[PDB]
Amino acid sequence: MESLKQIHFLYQYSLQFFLDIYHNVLYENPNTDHTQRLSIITKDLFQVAFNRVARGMLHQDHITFAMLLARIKLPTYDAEFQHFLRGNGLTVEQAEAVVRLSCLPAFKDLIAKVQADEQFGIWLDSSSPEQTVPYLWTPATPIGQAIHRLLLIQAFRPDRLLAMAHMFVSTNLGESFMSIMEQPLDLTHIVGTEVKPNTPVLMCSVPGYDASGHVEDLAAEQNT
Amino acid sequence: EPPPGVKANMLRTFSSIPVSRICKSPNERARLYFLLAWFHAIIQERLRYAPLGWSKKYEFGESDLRSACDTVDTWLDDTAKGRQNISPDKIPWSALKTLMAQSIYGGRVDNEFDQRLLNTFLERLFTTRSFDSEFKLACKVDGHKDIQMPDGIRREEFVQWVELLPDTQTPSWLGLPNNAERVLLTTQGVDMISKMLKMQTLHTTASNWLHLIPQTLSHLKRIKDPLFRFFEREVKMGAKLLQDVRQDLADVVQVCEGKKKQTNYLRTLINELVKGILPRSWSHYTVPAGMTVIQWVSDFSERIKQLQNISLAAASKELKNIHVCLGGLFVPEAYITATRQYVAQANSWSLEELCLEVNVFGVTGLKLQGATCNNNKLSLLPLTQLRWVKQSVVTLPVYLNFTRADLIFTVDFEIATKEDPRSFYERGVAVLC
Amino acid sequence: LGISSREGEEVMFKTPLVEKEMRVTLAKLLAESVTEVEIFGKATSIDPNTYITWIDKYQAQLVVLSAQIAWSENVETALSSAAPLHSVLSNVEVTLNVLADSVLMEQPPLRRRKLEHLITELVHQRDVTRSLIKSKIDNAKSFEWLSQMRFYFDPKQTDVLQQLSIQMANAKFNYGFEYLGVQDKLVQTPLTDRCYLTMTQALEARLGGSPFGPAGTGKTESVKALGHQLGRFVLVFNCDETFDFQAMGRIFVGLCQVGAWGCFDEFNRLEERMLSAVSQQVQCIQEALREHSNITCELLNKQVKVSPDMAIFITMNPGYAGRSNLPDNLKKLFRSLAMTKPDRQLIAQVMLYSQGFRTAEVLANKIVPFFKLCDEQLSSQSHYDFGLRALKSVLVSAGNVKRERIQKIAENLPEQEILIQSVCETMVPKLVAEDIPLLFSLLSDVFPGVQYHRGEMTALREELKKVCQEMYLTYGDGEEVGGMWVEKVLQLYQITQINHGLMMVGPSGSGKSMAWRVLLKALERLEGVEGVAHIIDPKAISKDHLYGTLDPNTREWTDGLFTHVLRKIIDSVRGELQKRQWIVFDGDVDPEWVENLNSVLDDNKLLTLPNGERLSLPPNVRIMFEVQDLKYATLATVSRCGMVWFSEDVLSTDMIFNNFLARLRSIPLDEASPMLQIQRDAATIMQPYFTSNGLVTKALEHAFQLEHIMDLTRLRCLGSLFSMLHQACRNVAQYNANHPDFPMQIEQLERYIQRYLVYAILWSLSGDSRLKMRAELGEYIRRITTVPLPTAPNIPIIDYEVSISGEWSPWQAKVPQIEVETHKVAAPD
Ligand SMILES: Nc1ncnc2c1ncn2[C@@H]1O[C@H](COP(=O)(O)OP(=O)(O)OP(=O)(O)O)[C@@H](O)[C@H]1O
Ligand SMILES: Nc1ncnc2c1ncn2[C@@H]1O[C@H](COP(=O)(O)OP(=O)(O)O)[C@@H](O)[C@H]1O
Repeated sequence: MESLKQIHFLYQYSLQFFLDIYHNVLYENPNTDHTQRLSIITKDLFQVAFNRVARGMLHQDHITFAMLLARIKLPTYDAEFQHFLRGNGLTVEQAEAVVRLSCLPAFKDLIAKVQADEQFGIWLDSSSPEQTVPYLWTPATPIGQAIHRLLLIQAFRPDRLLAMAHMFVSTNLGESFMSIMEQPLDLTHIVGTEVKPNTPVLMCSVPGYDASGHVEDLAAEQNT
Repeated sequence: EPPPGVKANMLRTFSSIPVSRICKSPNERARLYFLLAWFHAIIQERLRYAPLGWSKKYEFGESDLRSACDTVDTWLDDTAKGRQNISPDKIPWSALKTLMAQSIYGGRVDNEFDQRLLNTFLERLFTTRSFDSEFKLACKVDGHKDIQMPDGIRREEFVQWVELLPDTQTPSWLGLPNNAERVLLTTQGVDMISKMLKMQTLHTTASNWLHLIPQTLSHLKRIKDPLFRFFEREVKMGAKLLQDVRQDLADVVQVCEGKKKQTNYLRTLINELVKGILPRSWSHYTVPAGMTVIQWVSDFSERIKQLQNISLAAASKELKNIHVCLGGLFVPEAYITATRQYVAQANSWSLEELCLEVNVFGVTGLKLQGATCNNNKLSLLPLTQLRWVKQSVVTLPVYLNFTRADLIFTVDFEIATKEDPRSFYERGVAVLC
Repeated sequence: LGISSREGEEVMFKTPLVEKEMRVTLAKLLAESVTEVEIFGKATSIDPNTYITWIDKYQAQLVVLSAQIAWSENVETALSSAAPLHSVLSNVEVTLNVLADSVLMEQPPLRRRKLEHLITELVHQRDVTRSLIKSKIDNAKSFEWLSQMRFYFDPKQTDVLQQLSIQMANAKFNYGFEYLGVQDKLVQTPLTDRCYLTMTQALEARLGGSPFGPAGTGKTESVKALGHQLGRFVLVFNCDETFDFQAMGRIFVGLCQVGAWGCFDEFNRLEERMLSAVSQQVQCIQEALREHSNITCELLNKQVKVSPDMAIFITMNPGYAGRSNLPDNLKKLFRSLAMTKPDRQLIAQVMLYSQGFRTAEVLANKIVPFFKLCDEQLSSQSHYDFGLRALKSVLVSAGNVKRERIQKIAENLPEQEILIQSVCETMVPKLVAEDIPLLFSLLSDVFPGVQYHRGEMTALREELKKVCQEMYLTYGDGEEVGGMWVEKVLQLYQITQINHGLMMVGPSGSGKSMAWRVLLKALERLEGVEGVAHIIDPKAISKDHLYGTLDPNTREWTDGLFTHVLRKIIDSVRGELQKRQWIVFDGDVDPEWVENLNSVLDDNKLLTLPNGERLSLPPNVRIMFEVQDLKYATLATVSRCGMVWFSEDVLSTDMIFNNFLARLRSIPLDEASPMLQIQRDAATIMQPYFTSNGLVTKALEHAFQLEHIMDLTRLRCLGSLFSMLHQACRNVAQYNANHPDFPMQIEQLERYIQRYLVYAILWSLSGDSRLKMRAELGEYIRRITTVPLPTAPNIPIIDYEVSISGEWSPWQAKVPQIEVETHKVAAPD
């Protein structure tokens, strides 16, 4: 979370941020067995950390940092996972992306599979390829599968990559892990919860949108 | 920020609207608010897919929707003050449509094509047919699906209808033909990758780029006709800019070769060249913003070949027959008016009384973005003939660039029968040079 | 007792405080005027023997308002009951026809303005009625009629302020009845209607209206025109950095106290600080008056009563270089509107019919595409404007040329030639030479035939001859050596009659200063009126020095340069108003000071102060800018004023040579005397060189083929040559003084001056260059010159001095090989 500053000038976070996050996720955990408590808090730390971080972040990276939380829900698949960061019939761009993806053993057979799977050729023209991905690649878990699907969509249909990444975040942390953002920020609740006195409330707005109009309504809401 | 997708802004709009206001009767009001909200969402996403969604990136902020709500409230309150129901036909559809197209969401609209496309959408949405249970808000996707307008009469049903929208949204909800993402996300995904990958000599540099430029740009050779004067002026500008830029580049090369000459202007020019940015001193003809020096040199080579051919043909008057490249010239509007004057003189009509017809003066290089045909029946350009004559069609723009920033040449094409002309404005069609 | 109207349309009170008096008088007069104009409303055919009397009995604003009220009542009654609509159309058409026939004949003063006003008003009414008829409306309260500016009058209304009401789309205003004056009426185009619609919306919403777009499309004019259409007095403020947060607060306090309309020209240079503070203030007052609609407001930490009639208006020109962005919390407080292309064809049609041209429709339909074609065609120079301002100026020129031709002679006057004569008056001057072959040819293809030849004020020509001979300048008449320059001088004389505001533009060494000097002196001789000038350099002093500054702690505005010159002018203690008074700016362009003049180079010629003090330009005053080029000027700067392009060929080489010879012959170095005698002799020696090709022009043109350490300009090096030839004459004077009994004769002076002049050209031209370039100019001079030159086969010509005996001498005679003191081997000096 402190390494986020490399991407933006607004991505400055303190240790008090994390102290408050853990204090609330502990004292205000939604639950009384010890193992139950630990599993619930293991999920709830991820959830509350994501919510608090991304409510003060621009949308284009709301997925980004989120997926890095899924980087630390991994048994482990780092050797093939770190490829799509290393490297960055079919079209030239798709051809080179696929040949680069072929470096890993798991997709080493793609050179044959794409030649055999005509339904893959049809899927290349699918409107929502992420929702239905063929598996052209010895057990396999849901999370390892989803990592393979991210790598496949990167190789073939990067236009929908950001969509498929959401599913990867669902494969590890939950489909409802991200659903808390598609709604108006309940400023009353978040202000009463996270904002103690001496904490200045910063409302930063992309140009063309004013934030002040919200808070005045809140001032009308609370009769303050 | 404005949210992503239609559903998010719709839910935010319902959240912002106090329930005490929207709930008040007549019930019709509630539906109209939803309609307004839906429309706003389309606008709020079309901006994200410029220039196809909007040629000019206008802002449509909170105050626009607030004035929209005030306008709708005033119209409906004064229409049937005191009643408990308004018939679908009795809503002042035209009045609200006009106040929408001209002031609120058209006040910031300046280019008449955008003002045309706002009126198109307003005609599509704000009608009596909206109160029909079979009314379709838009086409869902290419696969024979349509967003059916909710038949409820309460926000307690409209809000739920908005929640149950599909996850796999595409621009087709907005009328765009689902292609902005093919670039936009195609960039963002790569950017996303780079972001996590970021989370976990001047003289030699100039010389490498400047060594082969002299082998790229060739060298140019230099009565009262309306055509022969303009092309003489244009090739004069071409030769001037060619000699200036080529001399500057050769002098930079000599600086890199080691023959001193490191003057102030040459120092600045080297500093700009090594970064690959276009020197602002050379911006003598409009180009896309942020264009690189390599793109500039390629365009300059093509323009030099064009003007060399123009000079060789004109020297041989014959400028009605010699081909041209609209947009490949430096001031194409001057060329268009030169053709106007040539037709006016050649057969002795007055200029004010002329108008243009086009079909497939011989001009090449254009390309129709957002439509295609082969019989002047546009459906949702190797050679073009233009003529001027005295005194189921679509009025299209023609822009010099590929960013739709400069309206230069208006055209009126003929569409095929089965296409709604309205769809040609929702699809954001135009012609690029 | 009455009101002393500026134009002459006086007003007399019904009961001969002041604001109530004028409001009551205007209201009762309006009631009488509408009670009279209903006759023409119902009349089948209008006789001018009553129509002109009714027009003369009342004022311009009053007669327009009465006509508007009667037409609105007639249309509404016709819709309530296509027969009656066609009847109303016939009535208004008959009124328009009789008015358009009346304007053909000359009229007394203060009447033709009213006739033009009513022509505009009636064509607007006819357009609305015809549009309503074509899209047939049966319902009285349909939107397509409700959305136009409707007028209603109820005599039952006891108090005399509220009888008239204006109604618009979901809006109801009350006409101010404040005295507005004549000014002029703007043609009602679609975009003006859009402005009225949104502005009315914002006013009913207690907000402000923000027109924006390219400069010079009627933003401030639309605002002020609508203010007149509501009877509200409009105040235009020249916004700029000088306006601190307290100044604008005082302005708002005054606006709220008086309830006027606050027109602002450019909210793009107040800086973010005084922009955000103003945002706070406007939000405060807006909310206060919103509470009033459903009061006191805290302006500058003071509770002040505020009237409901006040309003804020924010003109802007986003997109230009010298402009700043805005906060969003301010932008949400103003209803914005983009204007980019006012419909010019209808404007020209209505204006030409207002003047009464026979074929006004055809003239408009030709002149507007002429503007578009010329703008699309001609070269992309940095000061070419063909927007709405040029169209208005050429139309007013056409009107004045019509009046001049009528006074020269009447009903069969050709009018295409009038348009051609106006275009050549106002559009040809700005053109570059390369743009003359196109433009005239374009006029051939928009106005076939109707060939035109310019007149001439030969009295001015002879006066210019006299002064030009006085000032040792060369004179011509159109095609001689002095032809082009004097022709441009007459062009400037023509332009100053129209554009109260003007720019002489061209590269250095063109004769702009001389041009306006000779014109001022010649006009002074011709009309016998003191031509007084005030020259100001803009950048040589601070902008604050240029305009002045307000102390932050009291009311003491220390005047700047321009403001003090103005204050002296309009004070006119010395009868300055009875003199042709010009303020000439000479320097370069910077918006930071140029766009502070944007309210005094425009139709409403008037600038404002942070204190609120207002200064208008009297009619005699002209503002003139002498400028090299326009690399850093917005479109507003170019559009505000007329142009004169002084190309580099306005002064031929022989022109300056002859001026040098004349100055040499006439005036002495110390003021045939001795100095004068030697001057005339030397001028005689060099006369075959200071003319035509000769040697001096050849060398001067050769000098631009060689490399220089700085930019070679002709006039710099030629002034150098002139000064050092003056020193040659001084040298001869000293020689004669050295022999009081053996003065120099012709046989010596000829050799001396010839060799001196050759050396002078060779050095002064290549005065700043490397050794090889000086040697190259020496070789050129050897090739061209006729004077004998040193015979050394390898010594550069620059390595010889000219002896007072007139003989070349190597410089090695003047370089003694000395041995300095060992005490001072390398000491200073
Ligand atoms: N028509 C003319 N005949 C003779 N000499 C002239 C004429 N016009 C200008 N000159 C001389 O040319 C020289 C430069 O002209 P002038 O003094 O008018 O400069 P200017 O217009 O202010 O120049 P700049 O454009 O460089 O600011 C002066 O010596 C002036 O006397
Ligand atoms: N409808 C019209 N008909 C004729 N002339 C007009 C019309 N509207 C504006 N003009 C002219 O356009 C000019 C520009 O007005 P203005 O809005 O004050 O420019 P800006 O505010 O950009 O400085 C004025 O000089 C006016 O005479």
